Amino acid sequence: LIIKHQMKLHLNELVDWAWRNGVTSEKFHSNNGSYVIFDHSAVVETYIINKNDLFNVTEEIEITLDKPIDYFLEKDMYGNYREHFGIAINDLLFLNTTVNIWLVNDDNSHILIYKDGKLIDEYMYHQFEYEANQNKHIYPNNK
Amino acid sequence: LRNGESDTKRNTQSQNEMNRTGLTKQYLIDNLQKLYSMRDTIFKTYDKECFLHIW
Repeated sequence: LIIKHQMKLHLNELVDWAWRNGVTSEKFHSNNGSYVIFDHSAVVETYIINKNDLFNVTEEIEITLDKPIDYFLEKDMYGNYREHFGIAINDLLFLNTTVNIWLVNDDNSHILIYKDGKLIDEYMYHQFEYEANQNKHIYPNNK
Repeated sequence: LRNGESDTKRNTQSQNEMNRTGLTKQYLIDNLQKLYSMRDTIFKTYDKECFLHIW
């Protein structure tokens, strides 16, 4: 399961993120036309990067019951909502009554990952339709 | 190692209604003296305007 999240980071946050999740050679742009360049994981060039400049960066997070999650939110069957930090989904003591689990994305956004005993990719989300076969009936025509 | 969790929801709705009435009567002699000529005052206005005044 791969979750893609787009975020907006200032220069300091962008540098920290890029060095934390290794980037070899690529250029990041900002709103005001300012850009920064990483080449072999080194900040070669910056072009007039004022403060309050937001660099938009997409981030890929692998979600798995064994792998711990930074910050997620769980909802039981009755209605109680709770939040957990740094705990794998399988680690929860009470998964019997856990109905939903979202991932809090540091932007206060919410991404569903766990729905009714399964990861969101495994769940199939059945639609609705009345049960019936083909009509296969000849009708009179009005012409 | 023992864990736990709790949850409660108590919701109360109330209604009140009070209807209080009273009636106080005070008796004073000063009111009886002012009572005397309330009826007679009606016909002093009738006599002044509507009727003749010379024998």
